[PDB]
This record gives sequence, C-alpha cells and structure tokens, in this order.
Amino acid sequence: ASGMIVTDAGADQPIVFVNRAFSTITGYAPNEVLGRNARFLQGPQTDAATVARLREAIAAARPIQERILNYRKDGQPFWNQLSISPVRDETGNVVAFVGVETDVTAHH
Amino acid sequence: ASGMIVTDAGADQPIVFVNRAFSTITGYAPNEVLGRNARFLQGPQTDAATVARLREAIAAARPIQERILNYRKDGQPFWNQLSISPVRDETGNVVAFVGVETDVT
Ligand SMILES: Cc1cc2nc3c(=O)[nH]c(=O)nc-3n(C[C@H](O)[C@H](O)[C@H](O)COP(=O)(O)O)c2cc1C
Ligand SMILES: Cc1cc2nc3c(=O)[nH]c(=O)nc-3n(C[C@H](O)[C@H](O)[C@H](O)COP(=O)(O)O)c2cc1C
Repeated sequence: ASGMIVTDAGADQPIVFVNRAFSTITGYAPNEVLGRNARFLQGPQTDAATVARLREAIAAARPIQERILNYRKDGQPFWNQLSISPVRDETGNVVAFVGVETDVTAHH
Repeated sequence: ASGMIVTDAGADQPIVFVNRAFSTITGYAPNEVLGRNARFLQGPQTDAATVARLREAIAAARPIQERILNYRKDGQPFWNQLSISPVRDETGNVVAFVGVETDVT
C-alpha cells in the first residue's frame, strides 16, 4: 500500500494529514509528524540534487516525481518512490500539496 | 478560501480530512463529517443529474468539476464549485480522492 501525506500550501508545508500506509512505511504515528515539514524523512545518504529538485518544484507549485532515500523513525533506510502535486482551486490558488510514497526497497 | 475534503478511495469514500475553510463554508466541524460520505452536503434542490455525473466519475476515478447545490449545517443552500481528483501511486492505484469546494453563491 502507498503512503499519502497532505501538507499546507504555504510557509514550509507542514503535514496536516497522513494515511495509515504512511505509518506502515515510515514507522511514524500521525502524532509524531503533524505540523512538521516532511524533510525529517531524509538523512545522510539522501541525494542532495534530488532534494534540490523537490525544493524548487514545491516552491513553484509544480508536480514532481523522484526516487529518494528516506529513513524510518528508528533510522532504517528505505527507497521512496515519491510523487507530489499541488491541489488547486479553479482560480489556480494552491490549497494544499499531496504526496504519495511507495517503498520500492527490496528489504528482504 | 477554498474548502478541501480528502476521502479514502474505496468503501463509499469516507471523509478522512477537511481543512479549516471546509468548516467556514459548510458550518460543519471535522468531528461531524469524518467517516461520512460527503453526499450529506446535498439536499432537496440538488440536481440529480449532477450527482450522477459525480458518482460515475468517482467510480472510474476520473477528474470532474461541477457546480452543485449544497446545504450548510444550518440548512442554508449554497452553490459549491466542486472539483474532485483521484490521488494515484506510480502504478496507477487510487490511494484517495481530493475535493476542492469554492462557495460561488
Ligand atoms: C506533500 C509533500 C510530501 C512530501 N513527502 C516527502 C517524502 O515522503 N520524503 C521526502 O524526502 N520529502 C518529502 N517532501 C519534501 C520535503 O518536504 C521538502 O520539500 C524537500 O526536502 C525540499 O525542501 P528542503 O530542501 O527545504 O528540505 C514532501 C513535500 C510535500 C509538500
Ligand atoms: C473527495 C470528495 C469530495 C466530495 N465533495 C463533495 C461536496 O463538497 N459536495 C457534494 O455534494 N458531493 C461531494 N462529493 C460527492 C459525494 O461524496 C458522492 O460521490 C456523490 O453524491 C455521488 O455519489 P452518490 O450518488 O453515491 O451520492 C465528494 C466526493 C469525494 C470523493
């Protein structure tokens, strides 16, 4: 099952909702992530160029897909097939961002 | 500001998240709507053909926009400029639906 993250549109995109699969994939409970920017999923082996592409796309409210190395709450790495899109009203205003996370690590 | 509703993909698309503007527009608190299908916003003068187009779009996970008559908690009618889209993973599985509601009364 794929995770879903919903964030606020503005001011560093704090998480406002995660689905159950997000907790299965990442090991974080909703309590532990609400109000935070999702960058806490990254760590030392995360590719900086990938993070830069995400940062520029989100600032521009442009959809983006990347494979990015992320980390579970207890530090276990996983590859995240990540897709982020703005949610817009019909006037084009960004209401939120939605991200889908698929664990594409062969853990076992 | 526009409302946002997030639902599960299956089992009659129960609401799992609403933003602040949803409550400003509709007069419902989150605890009054979570776990329910959004159709409770409809009422006596809602256009049945519009509802049927939404039903078919959600069944097929097709993006759709409609101007639909809805009702606030206090029973006052309002025009909802509603846009719904599926949220998909890379393999095309539907993870959720997202709806944006603009009060265009
Ligand atoms: C809706 C949404 C979901 C996100 N999900 C993830 C994720 O699962 N993993 C991740 O590494 N970054 C994720 N991000 C990206 C980070 O929040 C952040 O935008 C990125 O690290 C680039 O900005 P920075 O260089 O300021 O950290 C997400 C962002 C948004 C808006
Ligand atoms: C994410 C989402 C948001 C929705 N928001 C609204 C809404 O604001 N107003 C409304 O009348 N129907 C809304 N609906 C539509 C109803 O939930 C339902 O799909 C529609 O009435 C057609 O199905 P039915 O014939 O089974 O009721 C929404 C549906 C989804 C999936």
